[PDB]
Amino acid sequence: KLFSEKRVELLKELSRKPDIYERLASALAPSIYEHEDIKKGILLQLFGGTRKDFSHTGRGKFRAEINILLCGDPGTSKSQLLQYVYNLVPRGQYTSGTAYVMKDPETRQLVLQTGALVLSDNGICCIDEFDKMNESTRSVLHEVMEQQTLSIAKAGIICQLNARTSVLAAANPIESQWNPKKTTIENIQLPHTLLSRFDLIFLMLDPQDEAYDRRLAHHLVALELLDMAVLKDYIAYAHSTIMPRLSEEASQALIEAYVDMRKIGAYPRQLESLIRLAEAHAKVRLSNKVEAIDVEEAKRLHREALKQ
Amino acid sequence: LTREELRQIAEEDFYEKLAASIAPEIYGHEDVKKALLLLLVGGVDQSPRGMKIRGNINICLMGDPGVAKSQLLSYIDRLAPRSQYTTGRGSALVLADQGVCCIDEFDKMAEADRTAIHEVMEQQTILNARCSILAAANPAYGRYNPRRSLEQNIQLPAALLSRFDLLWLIQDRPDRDNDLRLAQHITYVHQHSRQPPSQFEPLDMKLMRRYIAMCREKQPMVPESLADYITAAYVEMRREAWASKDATYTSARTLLAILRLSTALARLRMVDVVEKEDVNEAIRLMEMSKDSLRPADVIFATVRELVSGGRSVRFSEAEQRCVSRGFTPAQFQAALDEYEELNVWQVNASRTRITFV
Repeated sequence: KLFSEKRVELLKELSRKPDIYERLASALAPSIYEHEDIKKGILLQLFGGTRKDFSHTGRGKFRAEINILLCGDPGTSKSQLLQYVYNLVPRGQYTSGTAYVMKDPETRQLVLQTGALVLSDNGICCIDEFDKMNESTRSVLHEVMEQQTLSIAKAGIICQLNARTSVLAAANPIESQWNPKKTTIENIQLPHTLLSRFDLIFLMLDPQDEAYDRRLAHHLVALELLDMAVLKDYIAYAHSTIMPRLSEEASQALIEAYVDMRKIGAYPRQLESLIRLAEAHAKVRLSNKVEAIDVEEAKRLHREALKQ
Repeated sequence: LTREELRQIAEEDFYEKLAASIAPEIYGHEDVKKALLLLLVGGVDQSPRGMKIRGNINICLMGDPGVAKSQLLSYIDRLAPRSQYTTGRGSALVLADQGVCCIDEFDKMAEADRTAIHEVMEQQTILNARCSILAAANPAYGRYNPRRSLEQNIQLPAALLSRFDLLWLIQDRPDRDNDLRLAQHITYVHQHSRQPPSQFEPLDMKLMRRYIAMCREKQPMVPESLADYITAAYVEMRREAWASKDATYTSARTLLAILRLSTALARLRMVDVVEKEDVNEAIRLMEMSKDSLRPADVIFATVRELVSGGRSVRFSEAEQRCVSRGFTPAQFQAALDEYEELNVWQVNASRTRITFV
């Protein structure tokens, strides 16, 4: 509709390149250095999953959109990355650490105003300083994270709202320094529910390695265009046109991955997140079927995040 | 300016005269005067590869009450072309666009306004807020306690202090001779209606304003030759700040600040290319700011170089290598005997091989 035949042909030619994914990783945030896995995760979130209606099953609409949590020291690439995502993504929202009731002056009737979360429906919402937020708001966040809906019962007003948004959150450890400990709560002090709801958690640690400081300083003092402009329309085309579906081989691979993962501890929600990541990678390759490569890459990324 | 007035500015030691010309009524604190002069000049603004960098210099001066911070702020408010002088409670950022916002009693303000100050510091925007922030602060207890940490004594977040490119501590340390000199200077200022007679009479306010306006007009370009030296110096400073736990977090902001200082110095000296002297002066200023908070041995080394996996060394090779280094054979023999006394090695009676014990 919005693309001519030559644009589709160019997109197919680019997709036929096996390196495009990594190249697209190089395309995202050129000013940010040595965060390739983070760029890969951001791209996968941009692709997201596929929407499925389970009305015949009697089950609620399962979440099909990816959320990523970032934690580290302030002054790092958090704010710049959040601004980059907000600027690049249409309908993006930027917030710092909901619906409300307004009196109509004409009919004296209480009408509803939609907060930024509702306004960013089908878009991406990014939040800075997650740790420093009030507990009431974080209690509200559980429903939008899980069911993608939001119910209000206040002053006789009872309503339900759709909140199809992706949360990209940045947080600061409580010590303001990575104290050598074991669990992420020991450094960040977050409840298990919120952590379990996140699909991907990444930690930004400034290593005490001299060569890394050399590279950072050189990148700063020395501080592509063909990619992001095409990529916006490419992502729109992928969202509108293709949807992957699961296969038997990927079924067996995911079952084995789950049974192996639980030995480390594991919840079915991480299995759902792995399915979503496989769908995202299949969309990345513009493949209508989910194969072994998607599952293997998703498991690799998850295990890399867990190891770090 | 009239170019003759620029020459009247360009005598010998003109940098020192310009530094002293700012608030000469307050004795000492030449480093703070240089910092304020560089704030008046300011760095360069660039927008490379889609990101905007700041050239504005924001300085935080903290000290015990009575160190003449308010008078310095009033003087810099008077001298700056666009200047907005404000207090903690009494508030301005937009009004001082392309100017200097001098704010005092920073430590005596609620955190809600402080939160909005961070965006202004980081992006110079609110609307645009492209202004140089000059903040004044006092210790929580009225006296600076070196035992307590800097953040506790300032009761401000570490990020806010990091966003300030320069921090200057002034302590009222009691010294008898310094106290007498300060007292006599105050007496002379009070009686004679004037500053005490220094080596050179300070320049007029209008002349300094015009000079700053002209120096702001130039945009020096950083040569690529000094980049390696700048990286080495930044590495040394960051290593030092990592070894010391009480030092401020030397992130990218420190490198940006020193680059801004070098560009401001280049603008001050009216040169389109930044030289190594500007970099050295910036390093000196940053270091001062952070401080406010025998032939026998040579011949032994020469023959040690020939111990690459061998216990015995030929006499002729060692002699030739020592002579090639600029030592006469007599000194070689003397060093050999002196290190032979120390039971280090034994020389063959034929003087052909030496066995290292």
